[PDB]
Amino acid sequence: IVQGHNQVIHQYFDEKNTSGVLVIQTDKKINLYGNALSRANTEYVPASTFKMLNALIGLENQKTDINEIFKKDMTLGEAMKLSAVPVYQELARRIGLDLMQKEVKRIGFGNAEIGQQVDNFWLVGPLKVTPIQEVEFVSQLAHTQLPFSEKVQANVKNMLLLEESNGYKIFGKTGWAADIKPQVGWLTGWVEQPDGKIVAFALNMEMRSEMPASIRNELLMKSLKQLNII
Ligand SMILES: *C(=O)[C@@H]([C@@H]1NC(C(=O)O)=C(S[C@H]2CN[C@@H](C(=O)N(C)C)C2)[C@@H]1C)[C@@H](C)O
Repeated sequence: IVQGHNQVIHQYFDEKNTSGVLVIQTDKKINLYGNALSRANTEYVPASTFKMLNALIGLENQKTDINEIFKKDMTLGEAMKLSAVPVYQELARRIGLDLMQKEVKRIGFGNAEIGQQVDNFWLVGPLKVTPIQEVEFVSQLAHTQLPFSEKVQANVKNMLLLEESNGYKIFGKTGWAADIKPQVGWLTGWVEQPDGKIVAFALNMEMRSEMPASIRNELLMKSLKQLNII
């Protein structure tokens, strides 16, 4: 885990007047970029990035399936990108506290502590995770190396497609914990390059209420281009 060639990307974060880190994981190597590199090994609430693990747990334990319509009426996959209806809260209650805690410990996600409220522990605590831990988790998902069904991992990966450009596929999940102080913003995912190679990323930055949600994607894309990952 090493600071990368950071001269330019550091300035990208500086221009937004906030602190952020970008963690990049290729085969074996992790590199750190941004203007607040200590964030990479700092624990934060995962916020909506936990939807990835919620979905894996719910699908693996047959508490839902990819075709179920949650009463706008929505599937699990549509709810991955949009939060108009509380699908993942409902799924967490179906899973229940016992099974959720067992699965979170089996995966070893972050500090693996979910407390006693099964439907909000990922937003206000006590569950916390570092950006390095998030990039390792999503790298395992991208490579079908998590200890879940191969089909479940493929189904969750398919829910996470963000953009496709000139043969590159960008997968990922945003999160924003706006009700804690300081606010935390996430964009965690991976690039599938045209030849099949995977480069995983975790962007983590301090948010403020006036920022557009798209600031995370903007910083990510500019940085990935500067690093020649896309
Ligand atoms: C997950 O972190 C939350 C979910 N994700 C998300 C995002 O990453 O952009 C938004 S939070 C952010 C968007 N606008 C602000 C807002 O208050 N709402 C439109 C609700 C905050 C979205 C709510 C959530 C499921 O925890």
